[PDB]
Amino acid sequence: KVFQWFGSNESGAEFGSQNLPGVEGKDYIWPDPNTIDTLISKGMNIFRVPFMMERLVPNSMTGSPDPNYLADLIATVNAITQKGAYAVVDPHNYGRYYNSIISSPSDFQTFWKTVASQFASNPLVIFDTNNQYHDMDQTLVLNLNQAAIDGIRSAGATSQYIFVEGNSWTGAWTWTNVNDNMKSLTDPSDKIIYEMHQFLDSDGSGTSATCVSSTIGQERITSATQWLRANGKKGIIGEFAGGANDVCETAITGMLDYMAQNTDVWTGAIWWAAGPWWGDYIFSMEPDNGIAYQQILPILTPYL
Ligand SMILES: OC[C@H]1O[C@@H](O[C@H]2[C@H](O)[C@@H](O)[C@H](O[C@H]3[C@H](O)[C@@H](O)[C@H](O[C@H]4[C@H](O)[C@@H](O)[C@H](O[C@H]5[C@H](O)[C@@H](O)[C@H](O)O[C@@H]5CO)O[C@@H]4CO)O[C@@H]3CO)O[C@@H]2CO)[C@H](O)[C@@H](O)[C@@H]1O
Repeated sequence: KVFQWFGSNESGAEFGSQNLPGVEGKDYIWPDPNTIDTLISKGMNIFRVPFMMERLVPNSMTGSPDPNYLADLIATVNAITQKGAYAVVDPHNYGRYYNSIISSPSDFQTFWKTVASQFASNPLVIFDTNNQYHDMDQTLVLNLNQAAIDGIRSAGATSQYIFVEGNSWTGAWTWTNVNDNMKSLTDPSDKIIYEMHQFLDSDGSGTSATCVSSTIGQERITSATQWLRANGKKGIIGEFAGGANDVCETAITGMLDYMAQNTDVWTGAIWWAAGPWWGDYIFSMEPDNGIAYQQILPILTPYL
């Protein structure tokens, strides 16, 4: 394979986020192991699983898990790792809990000890401290990532990689402008990976199928690449997408071709997104009829 990791997000458990706790099968749904198997057979080896902190550990993040939501997270993780692929456990929470900024590193560390304890023996689990920190204090983002690492390792989960995320929605293109302080994170296992996201539409929000230009992806990750190299760090693109059109196709392959010549720092890339409730979503990687599964996956072949 070209990269250490190449795969897809498996979205759904974080859906309908305005309904807390919400109802499984009505507001949210978990990934389908059968279609995960199909993506595994195509050569993908990493699957990132968004979920809501409030659904896994309700009311207070220092409390006990919700049995039913945890049982389905466990089932999803095991469905991925039993085959030999990596499962990224992603509290898809934007640095916020019940829509308030998480300002207690100690509370966050307890949450992460609770979560890591469920997976501590599984070396194919990857812990992702939180999805897309944004519009919050830059020192707090550093300290939350460090508290997560401390909680994870305190649970005896020492074999696993930890994906840390930065401010500005962990964007690659904005990384050096705001996230330099993230270089000081420490891990006794030395398995920190800096997870950045990069979309290709004009404002980088990943909501339009139109890409700025055929080179916009490779352009948007060059300064992040040099930041990783200058600081002796490793990175991954944890979310990326583009529409099913010629300009985006070229932007996607140009970005991945650049990463492929910079694997001293880039460990790989994760598409946004697959999952069973995307329907006609412009970026759906869900077999067998998602638009990206049909029209984008053929151009990802050389990286599988
Ligand atoms: O039996 C069917 C069942 O359906 C229930 O209703 C479903 C409905 O069928 C679905 O269409 C709907 O799906 C929406 C989700 O609720 C919503 O959470 C999801 O949000 C997406 C968003 O569309 C997408 O843009 C977003 O990308 C953000 C990422 O999170 C960022 O990381 C990245 O930067 O890019 C974008 C930036 O915006 O992701 C979120 C998900 O994280 O959109 C779905 C529509 O595409 O779900 C309904 C349930 O909530 C019905 O209620 C039941 O009765 C019925 O049984």
